[PDB]
Amino acid sequence: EYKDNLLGEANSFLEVLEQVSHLAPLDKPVLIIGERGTGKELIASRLHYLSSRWQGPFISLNCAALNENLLDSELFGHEAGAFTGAQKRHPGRFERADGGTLFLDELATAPMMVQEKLLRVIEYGELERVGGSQPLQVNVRLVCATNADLPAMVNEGTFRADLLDRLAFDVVQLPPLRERESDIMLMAEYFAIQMCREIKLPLFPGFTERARETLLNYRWPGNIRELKNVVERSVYRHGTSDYPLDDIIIDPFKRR
Amino acid sequence: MAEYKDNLLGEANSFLEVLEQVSHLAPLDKPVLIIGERGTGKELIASRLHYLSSRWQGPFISLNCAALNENLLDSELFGHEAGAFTGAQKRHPGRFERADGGTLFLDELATAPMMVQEKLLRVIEYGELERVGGSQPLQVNVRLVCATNADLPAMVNEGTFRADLLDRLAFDVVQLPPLRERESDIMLMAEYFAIQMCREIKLPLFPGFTERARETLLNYRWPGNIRELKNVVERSVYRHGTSDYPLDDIIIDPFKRR
Amino acid sequence: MAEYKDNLLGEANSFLEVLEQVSHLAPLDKPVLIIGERGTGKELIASRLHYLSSRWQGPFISLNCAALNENLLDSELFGHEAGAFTGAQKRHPGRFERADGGTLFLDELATAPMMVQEKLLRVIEYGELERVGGSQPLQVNVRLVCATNADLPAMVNEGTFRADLLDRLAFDVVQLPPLRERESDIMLMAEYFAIQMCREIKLPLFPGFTERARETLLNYRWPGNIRELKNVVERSVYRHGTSDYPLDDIIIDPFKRRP
Amino acid sequence: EYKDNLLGEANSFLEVLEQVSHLAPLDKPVLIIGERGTGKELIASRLHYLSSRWQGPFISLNCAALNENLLDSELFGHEAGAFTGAQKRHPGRFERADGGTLFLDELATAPMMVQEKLLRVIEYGELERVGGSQPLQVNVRLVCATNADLPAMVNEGTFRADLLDRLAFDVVQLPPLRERESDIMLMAEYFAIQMCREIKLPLFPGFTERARETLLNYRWPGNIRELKNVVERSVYRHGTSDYPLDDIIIDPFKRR
Amino acid sequence: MAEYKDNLLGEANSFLEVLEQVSHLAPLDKPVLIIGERGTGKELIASRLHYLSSRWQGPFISLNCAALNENLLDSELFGHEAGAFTGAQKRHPGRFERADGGTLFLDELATAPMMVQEKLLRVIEYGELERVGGSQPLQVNVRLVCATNADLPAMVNEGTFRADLLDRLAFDVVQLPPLRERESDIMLMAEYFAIQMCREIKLPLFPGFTERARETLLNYRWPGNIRELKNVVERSVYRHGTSDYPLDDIIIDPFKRRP
Amino acid sequence: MKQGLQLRLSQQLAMTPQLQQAIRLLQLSTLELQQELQQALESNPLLE
Amino acid sequence: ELNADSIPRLKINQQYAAMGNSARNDADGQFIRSNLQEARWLIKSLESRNDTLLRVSRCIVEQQQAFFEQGEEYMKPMVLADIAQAVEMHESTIS
Ligand SMILES: Nc1ncnc2c1ncn2[C@@H]1O[C@H](COP(=O)(O)OP(=O)(O)O)[C@@H](O)[C@H]1O
Ligand SMILES: Nc1ncnc2c1ncn2[C@@H]1O[C@H](COP(=O)(O)OP(=O)(O)O)[C@@H](O)[C@H]1O
Ligand SMILES: Nc1ncnc2c1ncn2[C@@H]1O[C@H](COP(=O)(O)OP(=O)(O)O)[C@@H](O)[C@H]1O
Ligand SMILES: Nc1ncnc2c1ncn2[C@@H]1O[C@H](COP(=O)(O)OP(=O)(O)O)[C@@H](O)[C@H]1O
Ligand SMILES: [Mg+2]
Ligand SMILES: [Mg+2]
Ligand SMILES: [Mg+2]
Ligand SMILES: [Mg+2]
Repeated sequence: EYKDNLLGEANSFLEVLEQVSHLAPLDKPVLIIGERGTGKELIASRLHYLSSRWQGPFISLNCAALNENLLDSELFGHEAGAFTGAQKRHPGRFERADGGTLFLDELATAPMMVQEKLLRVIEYGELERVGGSQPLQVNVRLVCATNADLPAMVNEGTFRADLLDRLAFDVVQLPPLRERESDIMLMAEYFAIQMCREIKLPLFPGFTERARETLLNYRWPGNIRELKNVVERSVYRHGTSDYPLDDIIIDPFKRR
Repeated sequence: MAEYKDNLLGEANSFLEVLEQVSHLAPLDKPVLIIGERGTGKELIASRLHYLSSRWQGPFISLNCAALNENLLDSELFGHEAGAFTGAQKRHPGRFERADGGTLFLDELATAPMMVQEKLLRVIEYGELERVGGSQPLQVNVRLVCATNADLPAMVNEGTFRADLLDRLAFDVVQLPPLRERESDIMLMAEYFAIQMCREIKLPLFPGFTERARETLLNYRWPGNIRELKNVVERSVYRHGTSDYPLDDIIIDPFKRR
Repeated sequence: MAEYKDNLLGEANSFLEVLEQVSHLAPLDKPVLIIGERGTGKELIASRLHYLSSRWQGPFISLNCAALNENLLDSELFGHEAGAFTGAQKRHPGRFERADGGTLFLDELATAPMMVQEKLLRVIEYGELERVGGSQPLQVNVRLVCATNADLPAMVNEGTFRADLLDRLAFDVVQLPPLRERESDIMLMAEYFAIQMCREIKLPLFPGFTERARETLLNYRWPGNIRELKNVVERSVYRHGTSDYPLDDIIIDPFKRRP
Repeated sequence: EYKDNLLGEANSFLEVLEQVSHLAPLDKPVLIIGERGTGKELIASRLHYLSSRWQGPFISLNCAALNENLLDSELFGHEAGAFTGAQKRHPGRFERADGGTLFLDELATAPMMVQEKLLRVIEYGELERVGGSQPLQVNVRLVCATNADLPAMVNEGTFRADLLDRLAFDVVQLPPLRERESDIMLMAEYFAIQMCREIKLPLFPGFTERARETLLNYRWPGNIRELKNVVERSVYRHGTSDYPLDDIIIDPFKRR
Repeated sequence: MAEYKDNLLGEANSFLEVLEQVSHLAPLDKPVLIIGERGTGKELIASRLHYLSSRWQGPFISLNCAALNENLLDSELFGHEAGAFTGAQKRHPGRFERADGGTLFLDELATAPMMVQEKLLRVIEYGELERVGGSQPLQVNVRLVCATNADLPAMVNEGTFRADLLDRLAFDVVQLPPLRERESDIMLMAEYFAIQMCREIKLPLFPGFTERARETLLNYRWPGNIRELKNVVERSVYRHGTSDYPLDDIIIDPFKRRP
Repeated sequence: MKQGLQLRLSQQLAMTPQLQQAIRLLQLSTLELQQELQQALESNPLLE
Repeated sequence: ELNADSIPRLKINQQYAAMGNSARNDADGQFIRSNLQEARWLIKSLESRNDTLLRVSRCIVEQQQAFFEQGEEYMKPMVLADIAQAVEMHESTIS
């Protein structure tokens, strides 16, 4: 299940995990909310780990990253569409994800036409394919993920309010890890052990009171990886298992 | 494990420390960042790092993070399968796909566009990707590294740089010692430049450097000198053009009519 | 690698020293920058350098900066493979690729785009093929030449040009002598222009210039230098008509509301 | 009668319905100004049903989302070589608009040139061509829907004054969401019943005094969407007919 | 050359004399300019003029300076040849090319870009032009029609308009009579609007307008001269409901609440 | 949109192939076309 | 004007046309329908060819009018692409 890797921020994070697990048997579309650079993929990990999803193939797409003028047509079915003769071409991930999990990542930065097409696909069921003249709704688990406040975008008109409200029935948020400092020491120890294993170090030398105080003082806007990234960088820089670490540098730009 | 060593010419008691740190970092395959200015230069530092890793056997392709075709950027990174698009009949391997098991140096990431930033996004963490022709995605291990000359923290503060991408990348940052900060191997670098240039000009021999010229160089601010110092050396040599008389005067800036 | 004497010769000791430096740099392969006014013969200097270059058979590329379409300007700069984009069928040879092993004298280098500036900097930085759709880079042993009629340090101070690019641009600066710096060569150029005009217009001979004409030439400042001289002489010849008597006055302003 | 969904029990709602029924036979342009949601599109659809041409389709679907060029292109469709070279010839919104009535949602956001073109089409009766080399004539009714003060823009001169005058053959003001007082409970009961039908719950567990008090204190800025969305969210949260409804879910964006 | 009275009304005012004068100009094919505020039947006047000539058999078209896409407007004026732009499926005939030998109406001349002004003045009744991507020029015949609600002499003095364009245009100026001052024709126009409404409303009969409505209309400034008049007539007819007795109320401001 | 001449995008196939009947029609055969028509009319009993 | 006498003309068998629906045999009806479809396609192709030939002739006469006025001695040069431009079909159809 690989859930123990995430290890949760706290029992409150474990409570959200329990709620998500209760929701896992449901294959209805879902909305994922979480801070940028905060383990949002691991949220999709449990949804994929759902037993119904465990049977099918999980497909997750970065909506912001996925962008091309032809790709606008490529996302469309065309499973029989042959304008250049390539009928066998499929909707892509849209066709591939059939029978398994589907996930839209960074959906905020997407063309509005693509959003409407997905919203149209979401509304009712697939029919009247572009080439096949008969699209078919596939019982494939799907969910959406975003970071910013799309409500502000819709207020500015950037967010499709129809899809947003439509997806506003299965929204789950990820609280900032900066709030949960308890698991911070645990995750830091896990990262230290993993680095010691990777760099063939004798063991993790551990932290210090100065190091713990600095970790507390750090704002840590990125926590899932950026905190771990700083941990790994400090482990590499230290190169000394003689003593536990007491000086951790976060801002690489900070000379000396 | 072998090292061609290229051309170091660095003994500033801090360039050596930076090189040692890189050597410690050389085994690492995580994404890297370089604070390399023009007057800092040192694009070859990335090449030295690439040669250092065992991926020296692998492809050492460096990505020119600018001058990218806006129309075909997606295919540029990814490439196309045999079906490809209407325009293409064959299979486009793709530059990112062309790199595998080796170093990928993003050169002047600052010049990249916001759309380019989005394209690079999720191309690092995910690794798996499909060709323009479309196929099952595949992730290929390859060393990651990038460089720029400005303060990307400001660009993030400016918001121009995609902060998520920069934060995700750059497991470590390389800071180039300033040429003003160096201030030690000036004479040695000048001698090396003269030795290299004499053959190019088929010159008789090095006339040597006078104390007045050395004092001028010391007083010279020389804010940018990574290649500017060598270029000024070449210009002064061409101006003097006399192997008989030792060098004493150098054109400080090709701006004053004098 | 030839003599190829050029009649457009600057009769000035400053121009003589400029020619000497140009000859010294003619064997040199490092790119250099030419400084001078507009219409100041900079194209002639570039042609002289190209002829005097060791690569006599080497290509001479015009390298007009502002000529870029900017819609696909880099493609022209970078060339392409056969089919590199939609509707492509032949391997497009890049401007540098077309001029590979030759010489490119960046024309209108002052007027260029920032994206053009970045592309040029990338090309200068140990240039490789990297063609559109290209699967492998290359190298080109083509020298580079730079020229503009603007204060490049001032432009950089304005941020108009990349500081590295300018640093990557020139190993030396070729400052053209000012027309005001030039002196007394005006008579020779005027005589040459008179001969050319007499030949072209099928006139009998050169009537010549009077002392009033010489004094006016002394007083007149030609902002366009030779081009200014060429135009003023052309106007004076056209208005001269008959060659019965030598010229004494020349039309100072080709655009003057007077009369 | 299409079940009279979202019936306005308010006396002003009945008066507006009577006026519309009087106006529904009239085949003249109509403009609507009101609050967010409020089923204004539903009112237009009911009037279209109230119209004699019940058979005739009413595409409507003119929310202000596309860019200035994009919105006109949607209005003007696409053609061969259109938009300085277009691959596909799109019939566009205008083609679907011909015949039955159409509704213009948030019509104020459009450029004044588009407004002039639309008014001329209304004035001339001949459809405007994207290509422009072929004549076009269309006969259909139209419905206008904005939210701001058209006279304010006219004083500002933003909108075409003649277009505003011709369009406002009969303005349709709307009462506020805060204007309605007693219909809140009726709409809540209707939503609970419709959800129990949809969510297959045995019955609506009923509300409590805390729920009624919160609803009374609720701003409910969204006249239609906010109430329905909040009801759906609360029903999904509870999912049981055993306990009468007492907990209130206010902010979908709420955290912790 | 038929009568085609169509929408001919309001002859009590000097608009009848204006039409009589315009009748002479109808055979003319020189530049035509119309003056008058919005809602003054200016399009109706232009249509009457175009239909007046038997050249109404020729292609009579109208155009207003609505920018839409500026490039698109430029192409429509010029005419896109096949393949001129990327993706151009076929040659797009120009808007001017669509109507040759027939009248052309130009509107929103005040709301015309200065660049658009220059583009139009390029063929300032020159009669010949070139298409977008056109190999050779083409010459066509059409009588242009101009109209605006703004003071062109003022904008020219302001410099907003193109003075050369103003000279090239407006061989004749048609000033719209003030319908706000056309009180006598107001009653006849009201009668015509009532007749049209009875044709449309399909009620039993028109009850009448009494005199309070007429007095209110006299008090009304009627900013919309001909357009708002009919609209207010329709609105008042609708609000009156029953037609048992002549209606005396006036539907002045629909923006204002009915009560 | 905008006016431009970028050279990289997707497209479709050219004119659909195998129009043998149209190809024969385009070529002019004069009396040979008449003879072919006579043969076809012999084949087709519903033509006169 | 094309030679009307030389212009081919085909007629549909009205008696055969009036016997398709009345047929009680599926095979006979299918054969009649196939023959009718083939005849309609052939007639459409012939009419299209005649119309294209007439249009090409009109375009050429427009071009030839300049040539005829200029005479044989001063005949203007003509290109296949130039004529294909005067028409809407591909130059292959013109050839
Ligand atoms: N506790 C953990 N165990 C394993 N992997 C983790 C843990 N926390 C973070 N990660 C990894 O760090 C990466 C950071 O991803 P992130 O940037 O948070 O995703 P997103 O941008 O969607 O929020 C994730 O891909 C995840 O695999
Ligand atoms: N140890 C060295 N030996 C020889 N040359 C060096 C050494 N270090 C730096 N340089 C010179 O400094 C210059 C810096 O150029 P480059 O690194 O390309 O600039 P940038 O990285 O700012 O684009 C190089 O051309 C290189 O020749
Ligand atoms: N030394 C010279 N003697 C005579 N004529 C000259 C000389 N130098 C330049 N000219 C003339 O002056 C003109 C200057 O044009 P150009 O070379 O374009 O100057 P720039 O490149 O500075 O604008 C040339 O066309 C050339 O004919
Ligand atoms: N003399 C007339 N008789 C009948 N109808 C008229 C007369 N003059 C103007 N009209 C009508 O008044 C309407 C409003 O005119 P107007 O808004 O000025 O049109 P435009 O603004 O397009 O010129 C026109 O549609 C025209 O048909
Ligand atoms: Mg993420
Ligand atoms: Mg470099
Ligand atoms: Mg020049
Ligand atoms: Mg008008």
